[PDB]
Amino acid sequence: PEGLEQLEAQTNFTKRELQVLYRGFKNECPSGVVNEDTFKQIYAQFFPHGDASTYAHYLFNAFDTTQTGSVKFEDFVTALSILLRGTVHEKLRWTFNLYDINKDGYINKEEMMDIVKAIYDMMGKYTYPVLKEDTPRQHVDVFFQKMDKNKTLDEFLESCQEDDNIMRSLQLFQNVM
Amino acid sequence: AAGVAAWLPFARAAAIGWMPVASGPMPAPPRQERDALIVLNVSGTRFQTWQDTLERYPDTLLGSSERDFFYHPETQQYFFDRDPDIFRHILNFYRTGKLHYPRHECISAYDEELAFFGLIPEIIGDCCYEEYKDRRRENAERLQDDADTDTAPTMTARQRVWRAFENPHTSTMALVFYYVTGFFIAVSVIANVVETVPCGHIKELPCGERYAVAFFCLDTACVMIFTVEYLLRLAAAPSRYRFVRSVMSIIDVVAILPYYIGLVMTDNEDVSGAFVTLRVFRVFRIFKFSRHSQGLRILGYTLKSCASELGFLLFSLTMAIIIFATVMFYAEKGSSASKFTSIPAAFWYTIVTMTTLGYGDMVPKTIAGKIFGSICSLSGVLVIALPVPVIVSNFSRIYHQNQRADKRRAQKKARLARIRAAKSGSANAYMQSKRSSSFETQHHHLLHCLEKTTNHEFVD
Amino acid sequence: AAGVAAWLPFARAAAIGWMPVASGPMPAPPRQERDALIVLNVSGTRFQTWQDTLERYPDTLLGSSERDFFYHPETQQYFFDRDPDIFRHILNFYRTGKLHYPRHECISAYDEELAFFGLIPEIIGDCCYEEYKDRRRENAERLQDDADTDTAPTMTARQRVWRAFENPHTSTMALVFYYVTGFFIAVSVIANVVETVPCGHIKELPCGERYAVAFFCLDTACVMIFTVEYLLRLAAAPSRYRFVRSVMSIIDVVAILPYYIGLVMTDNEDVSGAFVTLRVFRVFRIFKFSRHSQGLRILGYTLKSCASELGFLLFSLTMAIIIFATVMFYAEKGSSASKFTSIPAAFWYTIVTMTTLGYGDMVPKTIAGKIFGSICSLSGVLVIALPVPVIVSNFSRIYHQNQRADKRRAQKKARLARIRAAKSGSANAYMQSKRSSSFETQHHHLLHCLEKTTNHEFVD
Amino acid sequence: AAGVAAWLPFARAAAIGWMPVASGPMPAPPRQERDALIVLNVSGTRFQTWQDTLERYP
Repeated sequence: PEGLEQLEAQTNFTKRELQVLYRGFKNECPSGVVNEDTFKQIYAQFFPHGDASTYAHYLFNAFDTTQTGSVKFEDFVTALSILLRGTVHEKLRWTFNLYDINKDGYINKEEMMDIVKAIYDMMGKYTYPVLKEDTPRQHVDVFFQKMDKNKTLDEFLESCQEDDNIMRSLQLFQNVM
Repeated sequence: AAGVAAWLPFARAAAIGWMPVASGPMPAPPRQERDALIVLNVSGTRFQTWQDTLERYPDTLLGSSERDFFYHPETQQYFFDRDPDIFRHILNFYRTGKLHYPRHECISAYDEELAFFGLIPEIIGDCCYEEYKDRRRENAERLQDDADTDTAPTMTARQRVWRAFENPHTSTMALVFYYVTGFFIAVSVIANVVETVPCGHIKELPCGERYAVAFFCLDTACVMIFTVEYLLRLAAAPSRYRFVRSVMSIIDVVAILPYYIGLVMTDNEDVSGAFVTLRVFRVFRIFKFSRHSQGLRILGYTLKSCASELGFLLFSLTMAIIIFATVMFYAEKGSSASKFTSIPAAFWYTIVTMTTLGYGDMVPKTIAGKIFGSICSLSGVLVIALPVPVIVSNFSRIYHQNQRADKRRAQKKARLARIRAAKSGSANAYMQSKRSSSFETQHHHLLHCLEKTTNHEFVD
Repeated sequence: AAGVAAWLPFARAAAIGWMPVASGPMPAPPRQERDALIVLNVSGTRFQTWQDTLERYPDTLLGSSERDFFYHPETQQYFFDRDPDIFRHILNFYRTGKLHYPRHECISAYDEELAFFGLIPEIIGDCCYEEYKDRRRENAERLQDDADTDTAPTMTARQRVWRAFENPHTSTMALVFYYVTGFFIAVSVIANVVETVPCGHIKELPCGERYAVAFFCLDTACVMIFTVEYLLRLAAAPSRYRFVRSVMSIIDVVAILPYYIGLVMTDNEDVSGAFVTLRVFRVFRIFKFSRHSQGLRILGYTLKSCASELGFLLFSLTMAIIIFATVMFYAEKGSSASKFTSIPAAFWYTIVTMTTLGYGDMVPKTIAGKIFGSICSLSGVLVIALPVPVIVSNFSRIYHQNQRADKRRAQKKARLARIRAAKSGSANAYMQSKRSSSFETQHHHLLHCLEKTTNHEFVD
Repeated sequence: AAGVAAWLPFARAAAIGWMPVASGPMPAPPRQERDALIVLNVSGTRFQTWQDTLERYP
């Protein structure tokens, strides 16, 4: 919490960029910390078709390391830097822990059952295929078909690097902000 | 402390007196480094204070390393995007140490600047803190009234029949039930009034000896209706025990008890000792009109709110009654034909005179008694006139705030409609872009990514 | 004077008329030296006035050599660190001569700027001086209520038993004494009421001839308790003489006297002349409830405050009573069976009608009398209705300010807790530095010097 | 919406979680152009705000 401590010192934001984020961050939460209830207010504004509260709850837990209860600007930026301008390795572990709801690191088709459901839930019911009750399960079933060999952290890391299509989509936002 | 920091040379000068009576260990003075005023441009209006002024409170935004986020380097000034006429009171804190509340500024914006700059409402000066809390209370009550959760079938009929019981103005069955309950209460009380009055001989027989065969049927029908509606209310109350503990259920139980109590009493033997008591208790179905009329609820709320004032009313009334009854008894005792036989006998005269009622059957007949009777009348006026305005004022305030929260709910529904309209407009704006601003281009890319991560597309 | 200084050429022009009728002594004109506007930057907001405007009042901060302390040389401007929107009214003084009070600014900050710049509250203009004092009174009352010294054993038991007597809500013995005194007062007054009423023959004998053997014992026990508690109060009053002169001690002695007075009279001979008077005085133990209940104290305070209005009430009441009694007597004198034998006999009817009481035993029976009786009733309503609201308004204001002072004391204890917390935090901060800011480094050196001049060390 | 516009990098950071469970079609990021505060002199009293602050309510 200095401005120079979170400078280009394993944080991928410049001095001017850190100033811009803090001005916008403190605008919504003047206290310097944003909580889960406010965390869902901004996220739901970007996606008005449905509700993003279900996905923001899982997103907040990934941001809120150590389950403190509120995420501070010091560790709010380092999550953005890893996700936006971070390396390949740092992005995958962050996303792996986003799906890994529990403490130990393991995905059992049920922890991320709500993760994929949240992505489909945050669209409302207005889509052309009119969605379905079992369409999130089909997405999960095909998702496991490409990394789940027998029944982990190592499997997730090597599977994404194997196919370049997801690789060129992870780095989508590093060029523009 | 750090607040008195310009007096450090004074404190260091005072320390010179210790040296003659000390044992100098070379206390190693810190040997500090060595003060131009800095600019705090809060959205156009530049504010200039010395840096040492801000540093004397190193736990807020202005005195900290936190303001390095708001430093604008090429202009050599700190640019904040906050209110220019509320940051004025922020700087006045760093000079004196006490915050001042502006009487002309909204308290929801004043608290926003205090939270932004790190100040707290606990350090505002005592000169204006009584007003700050009073204006904070009104804002707090505005939040509570707006967030009372008045919204009103995924589960059984209990909830959807309780919403009808709680709100009889909605639906079509709730209104019918409300009207039929009101009609039954009215016909029951009117039937009691009629059966009390004589209707028509050996004697002037009332309407309860030759008649009152069908009156008993009407009374038992009304009691049965009250019991069944109470049971239906019970079958839809999530707080069944707490609902019973509520005042309305207590009133309902008191209203329905007398018929069953009388039937039980008359099953085995019969005496007139509890007959008149139960007949008196039968009229307690009047108080069941509290649900029907908001006026009764407001009156009950205003009596419960100022319960202490009613206690003082009773205490002072008893005090004056006892004093004046004693005075009149000992002043009008030796009269020829005097009805002031005792102090309890003078209680009737005292309470008649104090309320300025007057009957003329029991009056003083002595020069000493008349003066004290007039003084008693004036003192009764004085005593009764004290708590009357506060009861009426509280009743008026409660009624106004209850009819003010009515439009507060109306503005909430309109506000949610605007939010939904914006959500529909934002969704529709994306479709127009898909068919054919600065931030809108980037925001629509996020929705485009959401479409193509699930191979789905939003449509109209 | 110096206020009208721009009119000096006008005054010098007027002096030309003296020269024809004068005797020229060469009055030696001073031959002065010979005006650019100067900047007064009060924390960012620059204020520009001519130097001659400030110099016309050479006894304040702005017009003096005192502002040379606030001159900032490299910027060629005077920099003050004061309020920018309260200094606006400082400059308006140097132009016109009258200060203006802003209705939207705290008076504790307005007086701070006046004291800083040398102005005084005696020069503020008559246009806004009534409200300035009114807002000053509220601030002054806030200081007095906050500094009432409500804090509550290095000496004998007198002080520590008086603190229990004054405040019976604390400790455990004080509450017991309060409850037992209240119970004794209640049982005494109830016993008097019961012994007045008959209980049961030769005659309808009251409860004071066959009974009242144990009633005398109860009365003397209550009187003994009152006397001993008064003596205990006396044995703990630092203002013993002034405490006796207080209203509460007067009420206590008036309450306790009747028993001893009656015993003294009955020791030698016995007559009924003072028997009824002493029995009437015996009920004065009712007023001892003033200590127990705050309501009686508030009522006494509000009657004492508006004592002039009660005097006007009595004067107008007597005036109207005399006028209407005379009118009714001379208008209802020749009736066949008339109770209006005289104006003193008409006082009873007049005071009954004016208070809208009504008895019907003494009524007019003439066309002339009835009109004046109705006019008397209306005039009584008008006369009594005038001082009633002011008594109730003062009572409500006093009660609210007494509840207001309750939370005023609560915030004082909170501020002292924060002051002590800051003192503990400042002391703890030094220890953390010893185990392992700008001003904090120098301040901790002073404490280090204090350690080593007494060869002692602060520890946790 | 456009009111919360300074949180766009936060929303873009949140979108990274979709990529592992997505089927990347090259969603074609807009590739925007790239912020000095502007002056709003309302009759003598200059008011300074960033241009992005005003553009959030178009």
